[PDB]
Amino acid sequence: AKLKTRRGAAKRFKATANGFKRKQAFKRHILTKKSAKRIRQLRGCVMVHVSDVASVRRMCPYI
Amino acid sequence: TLRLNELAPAEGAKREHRRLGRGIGSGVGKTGGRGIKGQKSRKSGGVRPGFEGGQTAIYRRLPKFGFTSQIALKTAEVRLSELSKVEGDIVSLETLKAANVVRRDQIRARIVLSGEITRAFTVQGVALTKGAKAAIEAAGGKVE
Amino acid sequence: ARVKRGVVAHRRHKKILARAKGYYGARSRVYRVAFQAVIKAGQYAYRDRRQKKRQFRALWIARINAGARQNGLSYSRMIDGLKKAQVIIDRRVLADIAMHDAVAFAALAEKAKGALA
Amino acid sequence: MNLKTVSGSAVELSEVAFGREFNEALVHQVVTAYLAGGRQGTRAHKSRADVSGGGKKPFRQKGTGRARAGSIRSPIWVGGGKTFAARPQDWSQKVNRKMYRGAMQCILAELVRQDRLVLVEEFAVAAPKTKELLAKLNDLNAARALIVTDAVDENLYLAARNLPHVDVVDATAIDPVSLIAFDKVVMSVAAAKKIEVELG
RNA sequence: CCACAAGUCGAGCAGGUACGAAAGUAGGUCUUAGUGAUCCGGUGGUUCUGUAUGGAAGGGCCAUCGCUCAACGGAUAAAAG
RNA sequence: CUCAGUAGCGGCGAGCGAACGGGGAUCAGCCCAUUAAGUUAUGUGUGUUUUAGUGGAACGCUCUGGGAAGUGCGAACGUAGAGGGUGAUAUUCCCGUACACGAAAGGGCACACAUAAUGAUGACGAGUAGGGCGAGGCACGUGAAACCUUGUCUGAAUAUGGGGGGACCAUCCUCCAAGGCUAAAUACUCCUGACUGACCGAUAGUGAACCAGUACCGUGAGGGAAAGGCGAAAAGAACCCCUGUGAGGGGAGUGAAAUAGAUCCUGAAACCGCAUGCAUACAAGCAGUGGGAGCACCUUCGUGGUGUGACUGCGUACCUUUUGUAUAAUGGGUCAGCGACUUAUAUUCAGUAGCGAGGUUAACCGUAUAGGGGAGCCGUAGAGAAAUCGAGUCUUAAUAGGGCG
Repeated sequence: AKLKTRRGAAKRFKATANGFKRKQAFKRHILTKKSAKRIRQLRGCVMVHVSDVASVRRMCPYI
Repeated sequence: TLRLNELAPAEGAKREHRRLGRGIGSGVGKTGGRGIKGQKSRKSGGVRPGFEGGQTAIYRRLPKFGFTSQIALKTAEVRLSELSKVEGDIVSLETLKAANVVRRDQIRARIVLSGEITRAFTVQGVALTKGAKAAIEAAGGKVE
Repeated sequence: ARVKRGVVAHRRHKKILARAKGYYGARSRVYRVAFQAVIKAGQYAYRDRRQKKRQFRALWIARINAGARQNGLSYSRMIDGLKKAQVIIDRRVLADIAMHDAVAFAALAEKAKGALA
Repeated sequence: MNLKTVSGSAVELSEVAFGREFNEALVHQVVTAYLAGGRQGTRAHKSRADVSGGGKKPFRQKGTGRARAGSIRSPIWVGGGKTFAARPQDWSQKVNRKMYRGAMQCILAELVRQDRLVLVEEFAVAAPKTKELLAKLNDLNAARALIVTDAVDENLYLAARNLPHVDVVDATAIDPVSLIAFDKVVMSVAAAKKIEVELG
């Protein structure tokens, strides 16, 4: 049959020109104690690590 | 030459398939490359992809973000060079669809400066970038 | 495309048994026991092809020693004397001469002791 | 190119259809594809679940001293099911249209080079009698050969039906295996022109 | 510094400040412990989206709130002999 | 067949999974009591097809052979050289094959027409639509849940009207529920006729090639085997001898062949006899291996060949599992036969071939591996959650700085 996508991963990963982008953790609820530098630097998107690129490729074949 | 018993494939076209468990000399005898014992040695022994031994998975320890846009599915992007496939001087959504550069179910199209054009065109109801418009004018076309 | 194994399997077993002939009991009659016997025979042959050179060198040295002590020298002293005299005849030829010709071996011993002194 | 017909006249043919270089790998792939498409692929075997009986456990798991068994139709046992039972198969391969046409062009060019293709101004039979066709083919020195015509006359078809090593075909029905199998190809000028227009 | 997820130090630029006559100092406290991922839901903004159209509902984005999930990389929301 | 594993659903886990739009196959509408299309049964006529069948061409000599269809030399038929048989391999020996021809009687199908019934207790749709409560179905788990069915309690308006367009309001668009009938494209094979197979060939293939769902087991439901082969033709051994008028043999005879003699083609291995040559009853162990005297036979007598092996150095089987096995750790009484990485689909990388900024069709039509079919897919542009812009784009008050290109 056709390969099926892992929708949970598809909702966390998007494709770039040469790789995959992702959001960062530790920014949801507990924030008062965290410093301003951490608050600002954890914002935005980052790139998926090469070691973990293979699993993302397996879980998201068509993206 | 030109006989049924004188026809051969190209070098490197065909490779013998690998057969496991057919003697010591083959090099894949007995265990057949699976190793010794364990889950992976058993039949259907692979674990599910994305399973890391119990630790929270990569796709589950990261946050969800974004939402899907409906109009983006029907929006179409067209390279400048593809206008050569168009038959005639009038470039429109219908003409692009006829030339098969835009799928039938799309509702609007955009033209971007990607290639080169050596013809004169008149664009009707299609969005143009600054560079694409400049290229069309240079080639001798018009808009609207 | 069904394939029968009988002819090829029989040929292989027959060849092994033929190589096994001359052994005792089940070793020359039963394929399972016979196959083990052939392999061990090959391994022994591989080891003995090396052991043979040592055994024959020891035999030559013993015969040379007997001849030398008949002529009044020890084997080591005769070998040293011959080396000093620059004689390059090997131990196999020296042993053959010692066994088959006493006069020539006596002449060789004379030369060796002359070189020694 | 100018090709001489048997009588002596000259016929002009396209270089593309009859002048292409010989590509052995391409021709081999196309011919193998045709041979594979020739298969029927009808058969089957019974697996351990298709053999009669075998529902129950033969004997208890422990205490008997035998080897543990679950069913008498296990593939290890005599009379059991086949480990990997076959099912009917389709052996057709997809051959690219351009590769097919290129292979036909190569075959025609190589036949022309080897001089096994003879062009005739016309080729027809008055009556559906085998002996007349045999005499004609002997006169042409093409006793064992494949005849290619623009259209197949019923009389010629009947006359050639019973001749071994001789078959007759229309220009639109040539196939690469038949082009190679026969010793010679006797082709009329009209069939040559039609095949040239088809460019393969 | 680190298998990953994470963690740590930081010259320097723009804006608005406080203290100095001024050069200038200040992006929490001499430093190394005082902690909790993801899902779900609440609150303040939002030039984003809004299933025919205009709105609205709902969704997204920025900030932030609810776990002794202490078996502290946290099987299920809920489990003894 | 695509759209698409997309949009969505989901202890947002594991998993489940659409529609719109496009391309094909087929193509058809007709009625509610002045009663339609269509269907069914009976009877008549015009075409067509079946249930037995008939004719059907053309080879001689020579050699091997038990036997000719096989060798060598030449000849004939072919709208026929498909297939089977005949003492070994046959287009011309037989049955047949292409072709032509054939039905007293009965049966099937297509159409036309004459009657029966049927459609049809049905004349514009009220316990109806809608709502509260509990459930079920829709890709969708009550979730912002739109839409369909209802167990229970209720309950309208009725063309100046009503349903839907995914909570809901207004506008706009579209349609007319609470009454019905209707062929083709679609699904399958207990059976019938023909044809086919890079399907099996007696441990295979149906459990069953043979008197098999039998023998046999069980109270019963039920379970369930093994077992093919003389020879071309029985020409299947008249008669004699031993023996119990037995069995079993020996001679004679048949046959191309009788260790082809009737559990009868070939007749392997394990296992068990007889005969010949060498060794062997003072010497301790995985039985061999490297050396090596003597003996018997054959000898081109040789520095040879075939059997045997007194005496001697070295030397504790195989597999599995283990840090490590002669291990007193596991498995194997022996032989013959069978016995375990496959197949379909999707995807990724490599090799190879075609074409090339382009490449390629799917279903489907098609006396069909051809030809047609461009819907669709991949590539040719990224950034951003998104609007949007675009060789740039996001962040920001910032043309600064920075991320991805």
